[PDB]
Amino acid sequence: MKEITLTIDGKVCKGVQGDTILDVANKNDVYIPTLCYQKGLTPIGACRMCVVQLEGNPKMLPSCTTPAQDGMVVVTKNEKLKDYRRQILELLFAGRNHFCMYCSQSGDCELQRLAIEHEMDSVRFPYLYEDFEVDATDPNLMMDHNRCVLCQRCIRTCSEIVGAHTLDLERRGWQAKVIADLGKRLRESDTCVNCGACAQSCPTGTITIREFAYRGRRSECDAVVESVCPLCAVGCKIKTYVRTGSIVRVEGTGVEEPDGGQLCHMGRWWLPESTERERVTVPLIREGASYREATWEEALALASAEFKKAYDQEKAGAILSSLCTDEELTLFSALFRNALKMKHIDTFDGDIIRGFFKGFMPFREQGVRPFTAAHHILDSDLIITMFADPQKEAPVVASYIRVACLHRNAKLMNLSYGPSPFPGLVDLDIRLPEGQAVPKALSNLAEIIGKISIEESARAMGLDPKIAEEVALMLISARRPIFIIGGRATKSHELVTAACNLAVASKAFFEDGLGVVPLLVSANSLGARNTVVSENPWLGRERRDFLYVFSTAMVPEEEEILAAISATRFVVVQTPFKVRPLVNLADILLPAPAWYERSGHFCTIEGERRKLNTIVPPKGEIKSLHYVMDEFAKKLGVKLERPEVSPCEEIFKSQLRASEARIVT
Amino acid sequence: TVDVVEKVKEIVAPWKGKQGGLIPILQEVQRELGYLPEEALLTISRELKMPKAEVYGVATFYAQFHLKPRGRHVIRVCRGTACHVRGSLQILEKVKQMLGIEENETTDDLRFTLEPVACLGACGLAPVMMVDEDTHGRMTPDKIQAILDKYQ
Amino acid sequence: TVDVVEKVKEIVAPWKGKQGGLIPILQEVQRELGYLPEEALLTISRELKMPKAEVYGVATFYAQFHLKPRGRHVIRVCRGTACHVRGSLQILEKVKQMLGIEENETTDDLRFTLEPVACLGACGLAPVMMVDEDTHGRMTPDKIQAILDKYQ
Ligand code: SF4
Ligand code: SF4
Ligand code: SF4
Ligand code: SF4
Ligand code: FES
Ligand code: FES
Ligand code: FES
Repeated sequence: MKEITLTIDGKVCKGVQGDTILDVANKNDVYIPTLCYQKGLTPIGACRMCVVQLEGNPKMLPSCTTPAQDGMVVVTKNEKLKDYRRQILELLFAGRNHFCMYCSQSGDCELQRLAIEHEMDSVRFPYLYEDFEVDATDPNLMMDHNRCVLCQRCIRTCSEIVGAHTLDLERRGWQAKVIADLGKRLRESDTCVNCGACAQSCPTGTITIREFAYRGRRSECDAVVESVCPLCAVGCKIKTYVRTGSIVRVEGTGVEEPDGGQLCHMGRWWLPESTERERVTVPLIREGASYREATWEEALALASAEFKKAYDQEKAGAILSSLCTDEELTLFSALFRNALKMKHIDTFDGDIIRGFFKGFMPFREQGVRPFTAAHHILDSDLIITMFADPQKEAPVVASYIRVACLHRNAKLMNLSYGPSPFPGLVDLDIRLPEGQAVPKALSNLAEIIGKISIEESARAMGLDPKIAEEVALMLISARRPIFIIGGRATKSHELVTAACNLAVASKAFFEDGLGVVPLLVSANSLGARNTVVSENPWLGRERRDFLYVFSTAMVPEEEEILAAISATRFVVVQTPFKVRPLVNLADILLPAPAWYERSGHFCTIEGERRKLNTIVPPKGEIKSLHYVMDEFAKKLGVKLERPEVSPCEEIFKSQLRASEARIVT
Repeated sequence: TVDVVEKVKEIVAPWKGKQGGLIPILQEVQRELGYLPEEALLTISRELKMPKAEVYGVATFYAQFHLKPRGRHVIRVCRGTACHVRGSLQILEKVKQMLGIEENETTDDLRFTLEPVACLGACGLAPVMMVDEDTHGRMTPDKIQAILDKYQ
Repeated sequence: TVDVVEKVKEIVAPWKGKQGGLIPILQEVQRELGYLPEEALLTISRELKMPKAEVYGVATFYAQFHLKPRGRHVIRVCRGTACHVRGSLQILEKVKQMLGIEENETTDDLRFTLEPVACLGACGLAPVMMVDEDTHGRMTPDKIQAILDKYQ
């Protein structure tokens, strides 16, 4: 029987057969003191605090590791167990140097919660006052080793969840220390992706986020709002802690999902730091090198006068943000795409989105879903990063890649003209030279699928022939390979179709569709395409005397788009913050709801709609964003007609599986 | 510096694509080079595509690996049960205070090194104080000088 | 560090209040310590009440003083007129490129040291390559290995 029935502390409990005693414990209600069990990470049996006794059997066994067997009597609280747990906690306090007076985590420490619960009004064991090093070389994380219980929840979360296996144990016995690469400092480490998942796993204040120390405590939080990171497409699930109108700590829920809560640097370090930025909250005006405070009537008048003298002669554009919700983008489409009919509206990453959705479009004609979910690159056998740097595009995809190619025996092979994104993890490096390399790759894949030749495609690709045949061999020999399309693959939209067609060639089929997993820079990608993305690139290569650019100033902006904005002669930015790269190229600088004072829905390339929640409500009164769009519609000869949010119906649908043909270009 | 990059890159060749084999892959660079420099472990991690942290953890987890240059003559004293009940601790502490160096480290100029071992086998002739070449059966407190000057 | 402060302060005692005697006062600390550390010269300047600059000038002016620790086996090759006309320069440059160390310095771990000397006296058996113990009469280009491995 899978459903087994036990008795923990008298209370009857129900569990699956393979579940450990801790699983059937945390399933119903009952509390067992644990310090080294992180929901997710495989039960590590180090703290020995979860020890429970079975009736009749006079010995004690860990509840985290011992399985539940079909009916048995578990006792968790009595005198002997309390004594042994207090002794374990006191050993931890006596061995390492624990000073709670100045610890960032005094209120969250799980060694402190347990100590107070077991009434530890002493240490009993002699205090060994040995000198463990305080590694605070990293400007973002600090590792104060004299608080380290040695639970390996940081080695395990950097070995099995992040993959960039930076932390391991150093020596044996008492001298065992948690070290970075080759016993060096965290800053000196080449393999730390600066993720912070080591800080979310550490229960004992050793690893702490420095910038938000003493504020990002979970006990002193005013609210706890669950939402979705809006910085990248992976859309990690987050548990933002709010303390007096600012986010102080962003820990990622989803320890049961394949990602495992390892939010990236941009999410554990830019999301709380963005709640403490300059926040204009009053319409400015340039005046020459320094802004002056203007009223909304004055600023919108000076920004609409420049929008009427520049709309008669076409000379007008709009660069909205793809980190905006579908409500805001639908509003912007109501003004820009429909009311005044500008064909010069873009989305600050329009090149990437339009390349992706003009390379994938052949397969939409053929009737297949030419992308799968990133969590399927964890069970693959050969990963091919084509024109990708997943550490700067979607770091959870990079972490999946690393976990696969280290703890699950995969192989990496790159087809990029760049720095080999995983320098020391790829087995075969290709550096395809610039020019026109897409239809020759088409020929190569047409070979790889039809033959199961490369001589002409090699010199045609501008590549040496031996390595071009090794590519084909290692591509056919794989039993479930996956491809990682990059954003750089979208400057020429046919390269993306070459990538997808190579996926059809290499027998890479998954239940969702093809194994290409496009690295979208933005979360609202399909939402941006249906509402703002222009079918032709116009930025840079067209004058555009006026430019309304909406920039939720979160993600680093392509520097080519910023230059194009700087040569415009009137730029109306509606950025929420006063960050550097936007207050320089701006003449008006209106305010905005700043990603945490608005809610939205974010329909994505993979179909389903997410939900962004209002983390902290607005402080001032921008009073709308529709008011700005209306005052633009006013004295311009156009109306607005607020539409409904266009239902995102997943344009790419999988009506075919493991049955596609290649596309000629 | 270039002497330590291909010798380690060649001993790893018969282990590429084979599961396991970091304990032997190191026991060979130890026997060749005398120690495991940081360059050695770095190239092992590069070639096997094993994490550097794991390589350093295995290299520092086991006793018979030395990450620093070991001496040209080891001074293995036996701290086994038979020698200790006989009083080998006295011999150990006097070679300690005589070389003046810490418990398990090398001399300042790489001449000797103290390495307390397990039973070297002469649990009859106890205590044994091997000086990197041969057994030494009795080793009372006064017989330690007549050998430590000889082998240097 | 404390071993080098009274040995030098005692060899200076029979020279206090006597004019001269810095050339001998050093040839003694050289024979005892093997070299002249900065502490040695500092204490000589303190005891004799002679300027430190003068002590360092005399210590670096003459060839047979070594301010750095000399090796445990000197490799004195003869660059005398008789050996040089015979071709001792070839032997010198090959011991140079063989130990890989600069012309007049010690090995990285204090095992050997190359010290080109004047005539060691065997101007008949030329060239001579003394390896800190005994003469060596012929020393053709190939006989340099069979001795440099032996004395180490
Ligand atoms: S880690 Fe926890 S127990 Fe240790 S000093 Fe900090 S708050 Fe106290
Ligand atoms: S920051 Fe991320 S990669 Fe670096 S040690 Fe921590 S968990 Fe590992
Ligand atoms: S650093 Fe923290 S998480 Fe890592 S082993 Fe130590 S106590 Fe555990
Ligand atoms: S990977 Fe993307 S979604 Fe996840 S935390 Fe980082 S920025 Fe947010
Ligand atoms: S909590 Fe069960 S052993 Fe760590
Ligand atoms: S007891 Fe020391 S040799 Fe076995
Ligand atoms: S010539 Fe070299 S010994 Fe005199």
